[PDB]
Amino acid sequence: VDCSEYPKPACTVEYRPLCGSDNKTYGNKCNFCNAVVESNGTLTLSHFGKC
Amino acid sequence: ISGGDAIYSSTGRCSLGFNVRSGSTYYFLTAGHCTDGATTWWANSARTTVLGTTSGSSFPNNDYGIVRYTNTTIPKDGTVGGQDITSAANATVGMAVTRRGSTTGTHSGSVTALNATVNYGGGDVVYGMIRTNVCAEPGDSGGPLYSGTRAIGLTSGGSGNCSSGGTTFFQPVTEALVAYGVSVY
Repeated sequence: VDCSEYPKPACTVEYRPLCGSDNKTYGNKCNFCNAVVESNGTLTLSHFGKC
Repeated sequence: ISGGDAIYSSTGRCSLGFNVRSGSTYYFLTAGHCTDGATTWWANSARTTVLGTTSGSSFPNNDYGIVRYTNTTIPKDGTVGGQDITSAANATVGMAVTRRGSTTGTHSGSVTALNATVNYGGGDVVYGMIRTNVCAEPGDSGGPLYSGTRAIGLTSGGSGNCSSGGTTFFQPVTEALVAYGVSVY
């Protein structure tokens, strides 16, 4: 997953989970990448699927 | 199974929009971004209960898709959860609406604007969307937006969340019904 094309003003809301380094399950890549940007690049991907 | 219930494809999970029909052939509507690249749909995460197969998909530009039921025994309720749906209508600014999705359940709000353009990026732009102050989260895609017994739209996307509040855009259901020549029941 690459978040260079972010942030985005909106995300579709399908469920394909990713697990962030904050131990939070992100609903999809768009949600995850917007969070990475919001954290100013501190949040990273732990693994694919639920945490 | 009814509007708002979970539906699984080979890729992920979305929500059933509305159960519709054409003559004696039953289908269900959902988001186009969910039907895009999906063939078979199941009712459970174990993928043991088949629902049907994708018959149409329109995304981006629009955001709707239709799935033909192949499961002959599963109940196909013309409702959203327990809420009966009897007709479809056009959204209007200030209209009180309700959304049901497989992740967040039922949430209400109002229509704040019409004919909105939403850019999901990478060339995925959708037009003519209904803007609302209703929240939605991953898994809610394709779920119904209704107003009483009236079908209004299908959940497409937005920002924010149900805890802090958000903005969600919906595809007008009337356009989907017309494109496929189906009706709610």
